[PDB]
Amino acid sequence: DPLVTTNFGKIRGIKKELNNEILGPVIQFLGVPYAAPPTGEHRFQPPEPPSPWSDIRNATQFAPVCPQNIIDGRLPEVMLPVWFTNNLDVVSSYVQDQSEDCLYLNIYVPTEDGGPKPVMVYIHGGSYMEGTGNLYDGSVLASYGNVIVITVNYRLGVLGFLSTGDQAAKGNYGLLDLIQALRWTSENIGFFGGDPLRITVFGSGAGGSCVNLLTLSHYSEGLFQRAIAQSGTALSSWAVSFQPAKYARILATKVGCQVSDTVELVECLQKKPYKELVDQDVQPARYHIAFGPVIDGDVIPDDPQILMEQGEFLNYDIMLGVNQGEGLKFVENIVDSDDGVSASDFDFAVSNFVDNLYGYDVLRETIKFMYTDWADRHNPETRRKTLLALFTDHQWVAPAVATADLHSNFGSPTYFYAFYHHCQTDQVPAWADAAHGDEVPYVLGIPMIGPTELFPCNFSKNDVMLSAVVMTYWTNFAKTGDPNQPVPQDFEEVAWTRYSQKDQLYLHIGLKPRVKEHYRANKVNLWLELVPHLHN
Amino acid sequence: DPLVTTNFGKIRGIKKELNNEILGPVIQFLGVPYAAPPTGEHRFQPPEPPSPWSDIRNATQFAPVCPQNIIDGRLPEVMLPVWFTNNLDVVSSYVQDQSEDCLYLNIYVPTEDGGPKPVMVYIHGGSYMEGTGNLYDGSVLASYGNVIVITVNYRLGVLGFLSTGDQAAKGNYGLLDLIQALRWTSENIGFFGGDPLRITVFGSGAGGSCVNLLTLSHYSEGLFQRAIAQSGTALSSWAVSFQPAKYARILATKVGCQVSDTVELVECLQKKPYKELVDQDVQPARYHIAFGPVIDGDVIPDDPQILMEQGEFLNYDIMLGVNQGEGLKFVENIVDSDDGVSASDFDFAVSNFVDNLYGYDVLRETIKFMYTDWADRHNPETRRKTLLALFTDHQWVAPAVATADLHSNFGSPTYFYAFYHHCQTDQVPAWADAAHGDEVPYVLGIPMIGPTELFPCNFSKNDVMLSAVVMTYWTNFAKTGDPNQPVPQDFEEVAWTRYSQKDQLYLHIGLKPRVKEHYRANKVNLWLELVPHLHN
Amino acid sequence: HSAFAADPGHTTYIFSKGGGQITYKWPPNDRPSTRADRLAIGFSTVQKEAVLVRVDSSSGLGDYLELHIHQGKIGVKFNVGTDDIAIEESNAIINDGKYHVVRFTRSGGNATLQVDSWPVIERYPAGRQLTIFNSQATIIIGGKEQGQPFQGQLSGLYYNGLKVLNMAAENDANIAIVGNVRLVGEV
Amino acid sequence: HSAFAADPGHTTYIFSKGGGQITYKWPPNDRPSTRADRLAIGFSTVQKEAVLVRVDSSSGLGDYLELHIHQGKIGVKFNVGTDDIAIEESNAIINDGKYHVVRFTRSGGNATLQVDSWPVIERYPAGRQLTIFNSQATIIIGGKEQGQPFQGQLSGLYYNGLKVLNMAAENDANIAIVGNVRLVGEV
Ligand SMILES: *[C@@H]1O[C@H](CO)[C@@H](O[C@@H]2O[C@H](CO)[C@@H](O)[C@H](O)[C@H]2NC(C)=O)[C@H](O)[C@H]1NC(C)=O
Ligand SMILES: *[C@@H]1O[C@H](CO)[C@@H](O[C@@H]2O[C@H](CO)[C@@H](O)[C@H](O)[C@H]2NC(C)=O)[C@H](O)[C@H]1NC(C)=O
Ligand SMILES: *[C@@H]1O[C@H](CO)[C@@H](O[C@@H]2O[C@H](CO)[C@@H](O)[C@H](O)[C@H]2NC(C)=O)[C@H](O)[C@H]1NC(C)=O
Ligand SMILES: *[C@@H]1O[C@H](CO)[C@@H](O)[C@H](O)[C@H]1NC(C)=O
Ligand SMILES: [Ca+2]
Ligand SMILES: [Ca+2]
Repeated sequence: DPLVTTNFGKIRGIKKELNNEILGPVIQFLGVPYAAPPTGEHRFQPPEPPSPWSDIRNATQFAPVCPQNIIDGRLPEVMLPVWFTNNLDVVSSYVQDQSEDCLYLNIYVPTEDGGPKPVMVYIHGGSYMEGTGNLYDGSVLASYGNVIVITVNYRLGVLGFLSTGDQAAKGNYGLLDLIQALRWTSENIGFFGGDPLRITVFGSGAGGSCVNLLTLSHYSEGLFQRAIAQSGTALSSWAVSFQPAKYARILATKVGCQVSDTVELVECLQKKPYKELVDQDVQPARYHIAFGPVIDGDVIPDDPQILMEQGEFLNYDIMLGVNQGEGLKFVENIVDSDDGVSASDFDFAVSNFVDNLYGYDVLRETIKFMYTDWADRHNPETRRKTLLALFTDHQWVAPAVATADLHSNFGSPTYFYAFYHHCQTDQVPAWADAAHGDEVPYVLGIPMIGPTELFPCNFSKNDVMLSAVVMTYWTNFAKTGDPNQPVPQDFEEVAWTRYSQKDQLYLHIGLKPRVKEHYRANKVNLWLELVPHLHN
Repeated sequence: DPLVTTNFGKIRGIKKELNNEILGPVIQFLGVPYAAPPTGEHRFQPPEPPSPWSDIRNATQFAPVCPQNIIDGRLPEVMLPVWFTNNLDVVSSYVQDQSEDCLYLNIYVPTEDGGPKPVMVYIHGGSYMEGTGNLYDGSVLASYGNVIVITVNYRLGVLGFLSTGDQAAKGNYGLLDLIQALRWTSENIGFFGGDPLRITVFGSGAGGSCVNLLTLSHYSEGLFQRAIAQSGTALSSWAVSFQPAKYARILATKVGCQVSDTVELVECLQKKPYKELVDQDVQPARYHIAFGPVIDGDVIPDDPQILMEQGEFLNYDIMLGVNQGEGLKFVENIVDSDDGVSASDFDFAVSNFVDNLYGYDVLRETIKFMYTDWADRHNPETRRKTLLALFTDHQWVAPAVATADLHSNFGSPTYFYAFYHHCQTDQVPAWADAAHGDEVPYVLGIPMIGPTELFPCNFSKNDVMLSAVVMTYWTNFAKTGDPNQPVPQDFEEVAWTRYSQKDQLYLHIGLKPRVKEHYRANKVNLWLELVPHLHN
Repeated sequence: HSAFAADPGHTTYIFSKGGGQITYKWPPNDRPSTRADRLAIGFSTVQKEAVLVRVDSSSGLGDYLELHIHQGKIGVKFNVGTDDIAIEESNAIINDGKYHVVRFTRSGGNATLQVDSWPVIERYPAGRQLTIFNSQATIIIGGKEQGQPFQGQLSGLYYNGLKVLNMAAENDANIAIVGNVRLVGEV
Repeated sequence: HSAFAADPGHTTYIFSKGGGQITYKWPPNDRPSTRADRLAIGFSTVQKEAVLVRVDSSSGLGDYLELHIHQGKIGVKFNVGTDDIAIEESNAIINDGKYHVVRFTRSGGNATLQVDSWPVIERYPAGRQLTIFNSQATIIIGGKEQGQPFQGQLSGLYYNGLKVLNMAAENDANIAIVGNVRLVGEV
C-alpha cells in the first residue's frame, strides 16, 4: 500500500492502471483535504488550513463536491464546455454527492522503475456556478509526461462568490480556496515527489479565467511559476462580476432576508441551509455573470484590463489559446436543418449581441458590415460561419490576444496556440469546428484510452497522435516553461516559437500543424483597436 | 471629292487612310460648325443654330479649340487622364489654336465597296477646364466597326459653365452645347449615312460625367438612345459645381468687376476679352470643381444623387466601367524610389483625404482601419496599393457601382466592365496598374496603327487584340445596345452578361477576359452602405 | 398619322362572357419610361365593375397605370414612385351601353380624365411629385388577371402614340389575344 | 540564511583606474518582476561622481533602478512605469574613503534610503503610483556604460535575496567580470 506523510498526517493512496499497455500505472490520492471545511462560521470567509490527524487517512475515493445545481438551474449553455452540455447525465453522476464541506484536491503521481517532478494543478470552471476537478482524470497526463497532476475543488456560485462590495462579504472565497490549495501544494507536494518551484496552474473556460485572475493577484506570489489558460481570460464579459451587491441583494430577497444593512444581509445568508441558496435562480445580464470573481481591492486589486494594461502583474511563463469554433452554442439553435442562417435572424443576433455587450447604431452597423461576406451575402451557410465567428472572436479570440499582447509586452515568456481539430460526435452538427471545451480530452490524453463515459467520442488514430503532441507541449512547458524543451516531437521545423507583439507567432494545432502569424488579425484589430474608437 | 449637303449648306470632306492595310480608309469632315459662334451677346447664353451658307464649305481642317490654359494654369493632375498629363507638349499642339468661336464637331465616315449606320458621339473632358474632341481620332473606330464617329467641341471652363445661381447667368452652357451638337447630329447625320435612331453618346473622365448628366436631363429626350461612361459619373465629388455663385464672384473680383448685382457681374464678364477670364486662377476645394455643370433646376433639375435615387431619368442602354488603378496620380509623387509609402504619409493622406471630402474622427479611423492590410501592416508596397485603392474606390469605383445599381434597378439595360490591362510607358512607374484614361487608346483602336505622337506606347500584339475586342463590344453596343450581338468575338462562354443588383455581373477586361460578380463589393459597400451611417 | 385628339375608335373587339384579354408587350430591351402619358380608349359597356386597361412596369417596380369602371363610373389609378394616385369621373355614369371615349393624361404628378366632352377632371398635387413612369413592360387590355374581366366593346386604344387594338388586328408580333375576344370586322 | 538587515559584505572587489564592471544577467526566460525591492551595498570610495549599480528592465521597457554618487552624496533614482523618482542622502557625504553600507528600499511608489545608521530618508508619494518593477534583465555593477565608472571597493551587494558579489567570487555562470576589477581575497 502506497502511503505518504504530510504536515497534517499520513494518507493512503490507490493504484490505477490505464486501458493502455504502454503507460505505467499511477498512484492517485483522492479527496485529500487541503483546507478546513468552510462551514458555519467560516462560510463567506477565507479558507483555513486543514486540521491534522494522528491516523492513517484513506484517500481512495472522491469527497463530495461543492454544492451546485445543474438540472433545474439555468445552465448558461454558451459559457459551458460543449462536452459538458451534451451529456449532463454522465456529468450529474460526478456531482450526485454534494456537501458544503467540499475543499478537497486529487493527486495523480506517476510510477518509476530521480528528481522532484513538475506539478500541474488543474482549475476547472464552466460559469463559476458548477463543476468539479473530479471530472478530469489526471492519470494519463501524469503517466505520459511524468508530472504530478492535481485537480482541485473550490467553493462555487453563491458560497464561493457572494459579495456585498463591502467588508460584510468581500467575495472571492473560491479564489482564496485556490490560493490555499496552492499553499498546501507548495508545502506538501515534496512528500509526493513534486517540485514546489515548478508548479504550473492550468484551466479551460472559467478555469482559464481563474488562471489569469490568479496571475494578477499578489496572493499567488511564489506559489506557482507558470500558467496555461485555455479558452479563458480575465478580460471577457463573463470573467468578473461588476455588480455583486445587486445580486447579493436579489438573492437575499429571494430567500427571505432583511436586505437593509449589508451585515444583516450576510448574517441572514450565513445561517441558511446551503440548498436554499443553491436552488435559487438569479439571472444576470445575457453574457455576464452574477456570482463570480469580484474586484475587491485585495485578491483582485482592480479591473483586470487596467492592471494588465499597466503591467501590474508579475513574471510568469504563459501559454494561452483558443479553439476554431468556440461559440458553437451561440448559433447551434438558430440554424435550420439546412445548416444555414437567415439574413433576418442574423440582424437580430448581431443587434441583440451588440445591445447586451455595448448598449444604446454606428457600432451595430459597423459590426454587421464587418461580419458580412460581400461576395455571396445570400449564402446562408456563410451567414452561420461569420455569425459564429463574431461570438468566438468577441468572447474568446480578442481577449486572448489582448492578454498575450500584454504579458509578452511586459516580459513574460508567452506561447499562443489556435486549436483547429476535434473528434466529432453525433451530439454535434457535422459542420461544426472545434467548439468550446474540445481541447480538453486531448490535453487529458483521453484518446490514449479510447472513449470513456464522459468523452464518448470514437477517437481516431490521429486523435491519439494529436493528444501525444499536445501533452508533450503542455508537459514540456510544465518542465521548462518552453513547450519545446525536453521531450521532442517524434515536427522538424515545427517548433512552437515564442509569441510577441511584433509577429504574434502562434501554433496552429491540428492534423497539419504549422506556426502562423497574427491570428485573425483583421477581426482582432477590429475589436481591439477600432471598436474602442466608436464609444462614448 | 466627297461632298455632303446639310440643312445649312454643302460641305467637302477629306479622305484618310490608316497605317494598317486591313482597314478601309475613311472620309472625315473636320471643323463642321454645329452652332452659331457663342460670342459677344451670345456669351453666357445657350447656343443658337449655325448660319446657313450658299457655298461649298471646306471641312478639311480642325477649327480652333475652345479657349483654355493648360500650361501656366493649375492642371488638376488627379482629375486628368494620365496619358494627358504625361505628355502635354504633344497635347499643347492640339490646342495652340484657340477662339471663342469654337463650336465645331468632326465626323468620321467609313467606306464601303447598305443601311444607316450607328453614330457614336464622343464627349471629351478632363476637368471641364480643358481639352478638345480633336485629340481623339475616330478613324479606326469608324473603319473597324462600320459606324459614324463624331467628336465634339463645347464651351469649357468659365465660358462654358459660369453661373450665379440666378437668371443673370444660369450656367450649363457647355452642356447645352452638347445638346445642340446632338440636335444637329440627329437632324443632319442622315445625309452622311448616319442613323438618328441609333445614336450612342460616350466619354471618359469628365466626358463620362457629361454622358451621365445628359441622361438625367429632359433636354436629351429623343436625341440619343445609348450611353457609355468610362471612368466617369455624375456622383463623384468633382462631377458638379455646388457653389458656382461663390466662384463667379471670386472670378469677377479677380478681373476687376463690381461684384454687387449679379446682373452687373455677368455684364462685366460678358464684355471682357476671353483671355482675361481664361488666364485667371480660381482654385476650388481639393477634390471639387469651380466651373462645371450646375444644378439649375432646368438642364440638371436636381442633385443627380436624388434624381438617380428616385428614378427620375428615362430609359437608356448603359455601359460603364472603371480601371484597376484609376488613382495613379494620387499616390505617384508620395512614393519613395523603393516603390513604397511610409505609415506616416499614409495617415496623412487618409486624414487629409477624409478632411477634404467629409470635414470635421470615427470615419477617419474606420477608413484607416478598412484600408490597412493587417497581415503585414509594415509592408510599404502594400501601403501604396491600398492607398491607391482608397482614391480609386472613392472617386471612381463606388460612384460607378451606385450608377449601375440605379439604372439597372429602374429597368435600363446595364453593362459594367472593369479594365485590368494597359500598355505601360516609361512615363509611368512599372508597378502601376491601368491608370485613369488608359482604356482610351484601346477604344480608339490606337494599337491597330501602332504608337502615335499622342499615344506613343509600344503596343504589343495583345494590345491590338484587346483593342479589337473592346471595339467590338463598344460598336456591338452602339449597333444593338448589347455588346454581344452582331460581330462575335473570334470568347466562347465569354459573353458580357447584363448587370443587375442581384449578382452584379461585370466583364473583367484583360488578356484573360472573364465575367465575374460584385466587383470589390467589400470596399464598394463600405462607401455606399456603411460610410453614410457615420455622418451627422 | 395618329393623334391623342382623334377619336381612337373604328379593329372593334367584343369582350363577351367568360372574359377576354389582349396584351401588348414591349421587348425587355426597349421598355419605355415616360414623363407624360396619353391614353385614349373608345368603348361601350353596361357593367357595374370592370378593369379595362392596365399598364405595368417591369418586375421589382411598382409603377403602373390602371383604367377601370367602379359603380358605373370610369376612373384611373396610377403610381410613378411616391404613392397611388386616384382620379375618377363621378359627376356621371358611363355604363349605359353606348359608345364613349375616355381620355386620361399624366404629367408627372398632374393628371387628367375626361369622358366625352364632359368637364375635364383635374387632379393637381399640392407639392412636387415624381414625374416618371419607369420602364413600361406590358399593356393588359381586359382586366382578367385582376378578377374583374371587362364585358363589352372596344373600338380603339391609343397609348402614347400606339394604336394598340389596331396593331392587334394587324397580327403584330407583340400582340397576344387570349380568351373570349372577337375582332368583329365590317359588313 | 541571508538577511537584508544584516551587513551585506566581506568578495571585496577593487574598482581601480580605467574602470571596471561586474554584471549579473537573468536568463531571458526568468527575468523577475517585483512589487518590492531591497538593495544593500557595502562600499568605500573618495570619488565625487560615480554610478555604483543599475538594475535595468528588458528591452522596450523603461523600468530601472540606479544607485549612484553625485557631489559626494549617495542617492537613488528609479522608474516603475509612471516617471523617474529620486531620493538622495544630502544631510551629509559618503566619499570620505571609509566603509559604508547604503540601503535602498522600494515598496511600489514608496522608497527608502539610509547610509549607515543615519536618519532613514523617506520618499512617500502624494498619490498612488505603479507598484511593479517589470522583468529585471541585468544588474550592472560599475557604472562604466554610463560614463561614470566607480573607483574604490565593494565588499557585498545584496539584491532581493541575491548576494551578487559573492556569486561572482563563486564563478557563477551568470556573472561576467570585465575591466579593472580584482577579487582581493584574504591574508
Ligand atoms: C481505511 O479503510 C480501511 C479499508 O476499508 C478500513 O480498515 C478496515 O477496518 C479495520 C481497520 O484496519 C480492519 O479490521 C479491516 O481489515 C480493514 N479493511 C481492510 C481489509 O483494509 C478503515 O475504515 C480505514 N482505516 C482506518 C482504521 O481508519
Ligand atoms: C463508434 O463506435 C461504434 C461501435 O459502438 C462503431 O460501430 C461499429 O460498427 C457497427 C455500427 O455501430 C457496430 O455494430 C460495431 O460494434 C462497431 N465496431 C466497433 C467494435 O467499434 C462506429 O463506427 C463508431 N462511430 C463512428 C462512425 O465514428
Ligand atoms: C476651299 O479650299 C480650297 C483648297 O485650296 C480652295 O480652292 C482653291 O480655290 C478654288 C476653289 O473654288 C479652286 O478652283 C482652286 O483650284 C483652289 N486652289 C488650289 C489650286 O488649291 C477654295 O478657296 C475653298 N473653297 C471655296 C471656293 O470657298
Ligand atoms: C519602343 O519604342 C521606341 C521608339 O520610341 C523604340 O526605339 C524602342 O526600341 C521600342 N522598344 C521595343 C524594342 O519594344
Ligand atoms: Ca418611377
Ligand atoms: Ca513597472
